[PDB]
Amino acid sequence: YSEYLRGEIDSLEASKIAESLNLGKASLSTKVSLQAVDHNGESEPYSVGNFTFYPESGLYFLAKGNADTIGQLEILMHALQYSGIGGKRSAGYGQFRCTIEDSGKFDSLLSQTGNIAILLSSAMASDEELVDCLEDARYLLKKRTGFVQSKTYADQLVKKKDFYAFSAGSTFYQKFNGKIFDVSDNGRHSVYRYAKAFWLEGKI
Amino acid sequence: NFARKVVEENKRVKDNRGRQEIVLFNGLTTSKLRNLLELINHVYTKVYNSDDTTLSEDVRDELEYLKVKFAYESGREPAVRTFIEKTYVDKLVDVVLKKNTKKIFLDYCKYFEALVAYAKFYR
Amino acid sequence: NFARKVVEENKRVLFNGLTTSKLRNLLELINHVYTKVYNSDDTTLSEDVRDELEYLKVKFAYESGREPAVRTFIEKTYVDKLVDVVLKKNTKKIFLDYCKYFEALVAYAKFYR
Amino acid sequence: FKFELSNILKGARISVIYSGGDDLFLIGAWDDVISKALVLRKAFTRFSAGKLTFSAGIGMYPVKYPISKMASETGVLEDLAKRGEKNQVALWNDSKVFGWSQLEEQILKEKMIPLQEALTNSQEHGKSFLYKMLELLRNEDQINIARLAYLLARSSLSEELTQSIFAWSQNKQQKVELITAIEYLVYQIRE
Amino acid sequence: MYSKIRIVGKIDVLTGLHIGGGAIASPVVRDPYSRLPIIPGSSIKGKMRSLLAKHIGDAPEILRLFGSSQKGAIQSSRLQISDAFFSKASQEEFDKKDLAYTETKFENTISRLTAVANPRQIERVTRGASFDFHIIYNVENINEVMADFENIKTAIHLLENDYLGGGGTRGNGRIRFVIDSIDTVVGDFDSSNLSIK
Amino acid sequence: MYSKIRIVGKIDVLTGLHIGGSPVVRDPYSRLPIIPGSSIKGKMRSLLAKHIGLIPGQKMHNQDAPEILRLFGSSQKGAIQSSRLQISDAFFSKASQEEFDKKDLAYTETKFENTISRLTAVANPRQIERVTRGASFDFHIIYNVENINEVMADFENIKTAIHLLENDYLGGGGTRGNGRIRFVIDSIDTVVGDFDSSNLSIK
Amino acid sequence: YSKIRIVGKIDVLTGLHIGGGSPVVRDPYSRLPIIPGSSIKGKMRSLLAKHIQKMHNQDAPEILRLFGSSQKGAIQSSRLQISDAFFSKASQEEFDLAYTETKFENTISRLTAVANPRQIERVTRGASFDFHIIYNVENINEVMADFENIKTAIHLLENDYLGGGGTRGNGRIRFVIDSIDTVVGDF
RNA sequence: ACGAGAACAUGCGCGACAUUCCGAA
Ligand SMILES: [Mg+2]
Repeated sequence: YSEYLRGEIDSLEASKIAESLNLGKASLSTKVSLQAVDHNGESEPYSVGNFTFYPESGLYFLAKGNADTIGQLEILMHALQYSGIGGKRSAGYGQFRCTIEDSGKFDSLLSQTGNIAILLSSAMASDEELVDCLEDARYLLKKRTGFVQSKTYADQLVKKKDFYAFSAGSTFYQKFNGKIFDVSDNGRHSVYRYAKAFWLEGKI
Repeated sequence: NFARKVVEENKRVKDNRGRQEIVLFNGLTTSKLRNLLELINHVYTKVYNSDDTTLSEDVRDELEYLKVKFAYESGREPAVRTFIEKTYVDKLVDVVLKKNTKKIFLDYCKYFEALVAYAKFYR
Repeated sequence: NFARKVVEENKRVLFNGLTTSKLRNLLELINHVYTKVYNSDDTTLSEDVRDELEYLKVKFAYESGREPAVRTFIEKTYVDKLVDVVLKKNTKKIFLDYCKYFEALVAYAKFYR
Repeated sequence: FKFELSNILKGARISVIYSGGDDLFLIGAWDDVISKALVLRKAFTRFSAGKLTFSAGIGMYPVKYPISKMASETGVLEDLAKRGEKNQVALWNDSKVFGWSQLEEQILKEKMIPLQEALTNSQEHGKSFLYKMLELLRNEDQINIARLAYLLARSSLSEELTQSIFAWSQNKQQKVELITAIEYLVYQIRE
Repeated sequence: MYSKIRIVGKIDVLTGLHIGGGAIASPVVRDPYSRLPIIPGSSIKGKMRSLLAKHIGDAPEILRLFGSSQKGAIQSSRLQISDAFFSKASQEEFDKKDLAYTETKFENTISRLTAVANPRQIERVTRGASFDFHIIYNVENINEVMADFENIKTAIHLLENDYLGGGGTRGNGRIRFVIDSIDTVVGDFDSSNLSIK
Repeated sequence: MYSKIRIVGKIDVLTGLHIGGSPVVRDPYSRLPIIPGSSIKGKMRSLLAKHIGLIPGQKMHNQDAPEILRLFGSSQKGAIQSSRLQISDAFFSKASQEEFDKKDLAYTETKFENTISRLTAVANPRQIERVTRGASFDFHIIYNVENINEVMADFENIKTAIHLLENDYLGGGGTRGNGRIRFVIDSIDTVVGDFDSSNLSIK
Repeated sequence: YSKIRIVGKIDVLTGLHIGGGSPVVRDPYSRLPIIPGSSIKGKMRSLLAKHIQKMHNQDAPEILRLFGSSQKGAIQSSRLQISDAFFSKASQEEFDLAYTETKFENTISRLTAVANPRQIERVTRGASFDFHIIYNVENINEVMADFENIKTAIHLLENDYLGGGGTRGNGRIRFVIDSIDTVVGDF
């Protein structure tokens, strides 16, 4: 990482890094719906795009907070192992097992000071911080969309308000503290969109 | 099986008038042994048809006739007598009679077939 | 492999005039004993399987005596000595390896025809 | 790009989604697509006097397949072809990244044509026998090489062709070409 | 409070199982990485839902079990049935005996007019194979756990007397369930008395 | 209240059975000869369609009589009828395996035939693999009770099919003496549901 | 569509010989000699065709109607199904005398008059095989005629041999029909 | 409050049709 920030990674080295990732294989499973057949109809095929990880690959992330928050996140992650993350969790996807530990390898980088800040999460600041945090910035706006997954938000399923967030990897010379925005449109409950900023300082 | 050594001992080579005949004994003709071979063939086909775990009394009577034929063939030619002496077929038919079982008779028939097969192969 | 080498060496007519009709009896006996071993789940060959392998050896000798092409096949391919080796080691893996060797032998012999 | 592609693709079941800059997007019949990709490579070699090379990705998808998935997977194949010498064509998956001359000659003009001509005589066109060849080729066992030799013996086709197929399966970087030719022939004779 | 029961076990292939999904004639669905036969969780979920709908007869219980997207009565799916992967013990057993994981079945179709047999090749999972299946039951309500589990027992019985994929009226897809364990992984609910099959 | 009726029993071979896969179909796991359920279902459906009546100029199996479509299933668009009969693969029974292990049978045989030309009188030889006569197979059938009032009648049809199958073959060339079989039903019980199947019988 | 069953006996008048791959054809289960249904069907078809081509599927229309035809575009189902004739249990008890006997033929050459002896295994005379035949009524009107043809074939098979070398005294048989009943249908 | 929720890659389909282990002594 640091070598990349100092500019000591060549184009061939960048290609080697890109091809050295061994996450897994993305495939598209074709399924069918036979519910209309019993009503004098036809089968309705559809597609689910899945991604299977290699045996020693997976997805990690970093959590920051006090002891109570860390413990509550331990319980939440323990339940999330069996709830699943992603799409068709009830149709056989997203099941995982998680381990929570300390990260010295990452505490070496998170204690580093520098002249630039790098976003580690999809974040956005309020207006007051956005006034002064956008100078000399190099970012990427992502359109966060989707439907509200809730059994009590409304009668039928509806979408939430369109959101725009800075991408992970965006570099700012001012570190802005994001927040948890509301993308609910007059629903029973407030739908939350987390856009707080986890920062990694570095030298360019 | 252990018939390999018996057939090896029983195997000889004949030469005459520039012709080399690889035959175990001078009188060990395929038909002379084949008479008793076909008697045993009838015996074991009857055993196969009966499909009984014990040696039948009628098979025992044909077998006694087989022993009579063994003595007959020993008298007929000294070569067959020496072959029977080397192989001790009489002891095997005796055990087949005594323990009175299909498996023992099948093992003895397989051993005798092994003897004749090794004799043919060494020819 | 070894089967390829021996079949190529005996190729000119293979194994002094060997055909599948000559071998069919030995093939049937071998695959019968192979299926009997396959049904059982044991690392060691059972007693009846050992007796059947002895019968297979004597059938090899009988077929060598009957035909010259079969005789030279047996002599060049070491099949009888391999049967003796399988009997001595008494391991199912060795028997399966011998069966695979025989099958490869037959396959190559058919291939060069 | 904007004028000569229409002339090159003449008489083919192909629609040009875009052609400009240095990129090109074509959608048509799969066999027409591969044939016209080879023709385009030859015409581009002729146009640039050999000073410019292009890489390509060719995907084969059913009708009603998601168009976004089509584009993304073909772009993944193209980016796979843009590695190292980056003068290659990816074919239907990541394991079939060939050269242009390797695909035109060593796969189609050398392996697929003789096998197609031999198997046209077969009553069933050789679909089942090609399936058995694919099954035997996918595995990597020496005894399975013996099974392949037996199958070639029982194929009832030209002996020199059986020897050629056995040699091709023996050699690596020629077994992949053999598998690609077998799959192309299987796709050609199907419903 | 909130509970989740983990039901792990094995699906044993009684007769060759074909779930549709190089060039293979009617190939089975496979794991993209290991290229191992799998039983998609959607297949099991749909088959059990159809069997339970036939038994009861959507009905409310089906909506509690397999979830509903119906307007107004949005029901969460209590059953999360994961994909059944080729068992490791079955993998070792098939590596021994030199047995492939999948077999090719040849079938005919005799025409009703010309009496001409059209051949057809399919692929099945060999009868000796076993699949590790994993199911999570979510206790959104504690009072219906017994009813939900008796419905699951009925569905499992019907499935064991039915097929799982492909054309099972022609002797395909027969399977058996062996329940290795039923243990509450989340919450305080006591699943010791609960049982399936 | 769904009902499934389980009919288990034995198919006893009477003349050498050859279902091609000239080898026969074998279960890959046990390497024993097998009777695919597709073969049994197709033969039963064909015999029942011929006996009940075949529409002239018929081209598809979906044009069979309504009883045949009710029993063995129909796939016509709109009128999709689910098959009530599910015929499973008949596996080589363990009792027959024990009986064949005694006397040392190989579960199978090779039968030698030849074809004699009308003019040249040349007998071209051939070999076909068959299942030995003494062999037996475990047959398992599941009947789906969808309509109560049509259960008994449906079973009658099944009985007729069996009565046609016992007088017919099952696979290979049975006009030349192959595939002749007999059905002996061990039990007919309602495996699923509250249906009363005590009076039902198919032989 | 009615299935009519013809069940009866084939009693050999001479040495019955079917050359199973000189051994004779035997059922592996019972180790008794059998007469394959393919042999009987082929003999009757050949005799009836002679009484009434390269492809062997042309024949005469009655032959294809009775014994079946694989003609391209004219595939005709076989109304005659000839099953394997198994050794009768009554004949087996009568023999219980080996079921099969070996016959020796010197086979002397012409020019050199050198004998080349051979052994052929043939079922002893007086042995009986229970035979079973199925006739399917595809058309009600033709059945009579079909049976007439069948009778003719049977007559020919009684005047001819069955398997082995019949010009030297092998395969001669006799047919004793026990019953002809409509097992399936209302015919 | 996971571009999410519900959705069986499934229904129909005989590896089958014609074939003397025969001529010769
Ligand atoms: Mg570009």
